[PDB]
Amino acid sequence: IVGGKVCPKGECPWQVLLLVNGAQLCGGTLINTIWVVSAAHCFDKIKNWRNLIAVLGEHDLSEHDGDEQSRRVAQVIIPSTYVPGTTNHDIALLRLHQPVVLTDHVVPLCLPERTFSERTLAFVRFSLVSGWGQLLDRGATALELMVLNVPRLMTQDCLQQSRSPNITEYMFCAGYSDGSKDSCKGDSGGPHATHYRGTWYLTGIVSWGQGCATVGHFGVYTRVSQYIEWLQKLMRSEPRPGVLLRAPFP
Amino acid sequence: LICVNENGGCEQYCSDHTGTKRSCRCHEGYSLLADGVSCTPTVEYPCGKIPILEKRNA
Ligand SMILES: Nc1ccc2[nH]c(-c3cnn(-c4cccc(CNC(=O)Nc5ccccc5)c4)c3O)cc2n1
Ligand SMILES: [Ca+2]
Ligand SMILES: [Cl-]
Ligand SMILES: [Cl-]
Ligand SMILES: [Cl-]
Repeated sequence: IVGGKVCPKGECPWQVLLLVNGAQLCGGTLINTIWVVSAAHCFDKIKNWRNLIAVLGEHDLSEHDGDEQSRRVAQVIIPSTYVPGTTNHDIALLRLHQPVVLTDHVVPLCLPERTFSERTLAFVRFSLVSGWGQLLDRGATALELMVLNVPRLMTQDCLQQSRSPNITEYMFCAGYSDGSKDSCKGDSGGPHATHYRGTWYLTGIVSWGQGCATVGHFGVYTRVSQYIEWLQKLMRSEPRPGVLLRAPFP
Repeated sequence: LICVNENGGCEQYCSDHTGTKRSCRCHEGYSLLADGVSCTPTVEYPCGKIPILEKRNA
């Protein structure tokens, strides 16, 4: 996250840190005790699926304070339509091996109904994006969880205001064009969270692009609303052997 | 009332019905109040709420 602030400990309790071989991989979003939403591309190059770890209740990477909860990732589900090394359909659903325990420091973000998301949430201007990503384009990653308020743009407006990435119906634009504020490398898979009438919902997933906080360009996020039904169906399904699962979309 | 407008007055989720009918609903871990629009938590840790903040104002 570029141009944000530290998320005060416990104020981003749905934030997930994904590790591979103990190294920072990506972000994620807790939506239930055993389910995490991330970005497909995070898993493009995964060699050994058995060493994937999800951490909840994380804040400061430099210390252990006992609020942290680590779980092995049992399943990574990606849509059939996703092509590695690209941006369209950049979403993944992760099943934890064992549920996390809900605490003051570990809480799921609400996955909204599609209608609600499309009719209401989509019109909430500002939403929060978070992670332990790079603090700067070509910079070092954060030790403390960072958060950033970003405004959403209608795709038409985005395209107009921009000056490349093709914006599909499975994406949306959010942020700033002045190169001051963006999500960044290391943040991918993290939440774009939207407040409505006292409650927070998952509306986006930090995808990727070339660089961060590039003048004349906005952040592009996976439009979660397109995936609600897909996610819901999967969550009702029994686990399958083998970590990686490609599931038809729609 | 219609869901597309003002969220049908619903705090959370909204369903249109046959007639001038509307039903509000709530996410798991919430229950609908008798006002037919509001959602209140039924569990300790409902989704999309920040405990340290909820407490901060409790
Ligand atoms: N403004 C922003 C905002 C968020 C951003 N995130 C990134 C970024 C860069 N690399 N990864 C990454 C993370 C974790 C695993 C991986 C492996 N995946 C493949 O290597 N796929 C691949 C497949 C085929 C060909 C090339 C690559 C890649 C990123 O998240 C840039 C960026 N910019
Ligand atoms: Ca820690
Ligand atoms: Cl585990
Ligand atoms: Cl099944
Ligand atoms: Cl496997």
